[PDB]
Amino acid sequence: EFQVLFVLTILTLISGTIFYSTVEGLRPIDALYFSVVTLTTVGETPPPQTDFGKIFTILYIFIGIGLVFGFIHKLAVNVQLPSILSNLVP
Amino acid sequence: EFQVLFVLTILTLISGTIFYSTVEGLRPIDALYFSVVTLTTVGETPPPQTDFGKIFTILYIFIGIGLVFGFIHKLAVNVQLPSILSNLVP
Amino acid sequence: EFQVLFVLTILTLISGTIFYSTVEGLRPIDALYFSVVTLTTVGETPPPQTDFGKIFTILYIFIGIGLVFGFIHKLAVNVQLPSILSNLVP
Amino acid sequence: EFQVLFVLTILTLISGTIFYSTVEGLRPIDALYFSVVTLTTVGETPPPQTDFGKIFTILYIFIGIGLVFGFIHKLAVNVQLPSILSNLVP
Ligand SMILES: [K+]
Ligand SMILES: [K+]
Ligand SMILES: [K+]
Ligand SMILES: [K+]
Ligand SMILES: [K+]
Repeated sequence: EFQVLFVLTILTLISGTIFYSTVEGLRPIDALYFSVVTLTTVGETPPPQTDFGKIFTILYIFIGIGLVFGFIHKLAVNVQLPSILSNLVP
Repeated sequence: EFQVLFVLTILTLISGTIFYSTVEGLRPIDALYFSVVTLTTVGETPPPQTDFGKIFTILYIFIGIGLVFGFIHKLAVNVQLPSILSNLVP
Repeated sequence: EFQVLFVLTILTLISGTIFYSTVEGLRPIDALYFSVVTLTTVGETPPPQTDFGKIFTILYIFIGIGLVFGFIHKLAVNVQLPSILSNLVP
Repeated sequence: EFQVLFVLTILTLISGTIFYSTVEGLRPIDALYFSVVTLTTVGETPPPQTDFGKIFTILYIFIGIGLVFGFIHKLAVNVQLPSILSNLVP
């Protein structure tokens, strides 16, 4: 489960990184950052400057948000929770 | 279900696109982008400049957020999930 | 239920409107807009300029987000849903 | 439960405050504000300027969001709810 969600999220982020670095001309790290803050809905970034960037962002959000949060929801419940939960056992 | 949510979301976005392009004077693509990042709570955009824009955005958020996420929640569970889930069957 | 959540949300927004208009010197409409985009996590606005603004925003977010989304969750399920749901009956 | 979530959230915020004040050179209050708006996904702030800031923010979001919202979810259901709920008893 966690393994699959991790892969799907990585591929989704790779796609966004490639898109934004090419169309918006961002350095890879910036393109990945943009992709990440977009899909987690944090949004700490100014918007894309090109229409392609805007259209892709619209579609990228609708298709990638469900996945990203599904992953986050498992990362904290099936992994981070026990780590400290089972650790809460005297 | 997915069909209905898709329609309600499209109409909600069309309304926002028409509103922002008229009142804020944005090109259609920008008005749609603004509507989308607003309702998905991504918020990668500077705020509206007019009071009408601000008031509408306030109301648009409260009335459209529940719908948009209801749609996203079905798009990833009733459509995108199986696509890869059933595909996870040897 | 919806009645109570509506009141609690209105009071929460009134408080934020009064705070931001006084401490950040924003016109009432702007202070309300800021309060709304903050609590719905949309965040389409530059940050407060004063330390009081920042500290209050930190606390305002933790105390008001649960309430605001509880309201939104009822506004779309107990009110907006049937309106179109029962209307989906031939 | 609430006690544990409160601690984990405080430590998560302390870490972010120390990181951003050191790497991005922000005053402590600004570093805490940035950490808070990032993890609650409010995002009312311009992005970090350094690559370290961006990389850390990416990881900080994935590891801290689940926790922060788990805390918020308990703060409004196990604490703020009754306060007004039990108070709704004639
Ligand atoms: K958000
Ligand atoms: K959210
Ligand atoms: K934002
Ligand atoms: K923003
Ligand atoms: K946001």
